Amino acid sequence: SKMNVSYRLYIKTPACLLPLSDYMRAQHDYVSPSSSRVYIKDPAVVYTRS
Amino acid sequence: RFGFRDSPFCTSLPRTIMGNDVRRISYNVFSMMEDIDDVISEGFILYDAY
Repeated sequence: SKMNVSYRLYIKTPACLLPLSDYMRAQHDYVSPSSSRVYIKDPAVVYTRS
Repeated sequence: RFGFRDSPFCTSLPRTIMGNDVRRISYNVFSMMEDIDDVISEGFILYDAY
């Protein structure tokens, strides 16, 4: 590395990478709605009896 | 006069029953009623129809 390599290229550290010691920064929360909910597939009919 | 058992005929529909005027509901209003179970407990007169 010290002898044979001539030129080197540097970029800012990508935010994708995360050290193993910082694993708790990857903990995230997702909310799934209740399973008791029922979703309606039928239209609403409008009527009157005068 | 005719000696009928539980005669369904009256000389004229009562103006008052037990000291209070009988409720009168038109047929169109009665058709759209969703609280009919409470109304029929007291009794009413259906009109505005043939």
